[PDB]
Amino acid sequence: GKSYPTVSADYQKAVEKAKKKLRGFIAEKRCAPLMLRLAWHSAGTFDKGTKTGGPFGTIKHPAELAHSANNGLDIAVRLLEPLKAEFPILSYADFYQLAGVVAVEVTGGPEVPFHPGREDKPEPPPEGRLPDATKGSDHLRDVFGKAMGLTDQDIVALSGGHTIGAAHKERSGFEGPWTSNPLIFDNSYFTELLSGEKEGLLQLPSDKALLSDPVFRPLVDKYAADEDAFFADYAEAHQKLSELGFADA
Ligand code: HEM
Ligand SMILES: [K+]
Repeated sequence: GKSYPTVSADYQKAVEKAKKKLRGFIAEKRCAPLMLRLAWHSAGTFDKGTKTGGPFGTIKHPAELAHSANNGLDIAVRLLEPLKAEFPILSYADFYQLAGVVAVEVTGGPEVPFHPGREDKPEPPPEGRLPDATKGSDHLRDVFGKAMGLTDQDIVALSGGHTIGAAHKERSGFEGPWTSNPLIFDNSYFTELLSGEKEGLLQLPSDKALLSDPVFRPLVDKYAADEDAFFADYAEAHQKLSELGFADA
């Protein structure tokens, strides 16, 4: 149910140019996972009943960066500031969601469709909307479904973003990568989740909760068996996530 706003031809030119520059910058800096987390934490605060939070540029504000769920994201913000300054016409909201999309692409992931026009909003959402890694399926549904309005399929597919990157004991407290190849976007997150724990690889309780839920589990299996199906449903879910509250909810 989206109606995307009209942006000027100069705005579109800058999107295109910024997308190319983000590719090169993110690849060189090795920060795709962090950029994906930044985009996801920007968007994931959306509350459908109040139309508050969501991907509207507010993650740049010191007050939002201070949320405990956002430890380490000040690094991402600082890393993007010089590049953003080359594209003064773009909203931060658009810029961060573009950086998220590019992060997925440059690590070998699906091409997530991108539409411009998010406006930067003045007020961050209240803290505490982002998911708790120590919790389980009910919690995931409260956050992704009751607040964000995404589906059970979306929950599982988006969890697969853990296919890139790592936790850090100085940020969340958890430590290490989910996969043996943490700068490669693939279905390995689901193959590891299924195989049991392997030395040196991380599983949050929230990841584990996918295995014992009756709706999540068949999706895990599908994605572990079929990376193409993972990529389709991942791209669908990331697009929806990046558009929460934008161009209609
Ligand atoms: C499902 C609930 C989720 C929970 C509870 C969760 C929790 C976490 C935690 C605790 C970390 C570690 C942060 C650190 O210590 O550095 C992390 C990292 C990450 N998360 Fe999530 N996450 C979830 C969903 C997602 C989603 C939906 C995405 C993207 C689609 C995502 C992408 C990432 C990425 C890319 C990293 C790694 C960042 C890096 O390498 O620096 N997560 N997540
Ligand atoms: K991987």
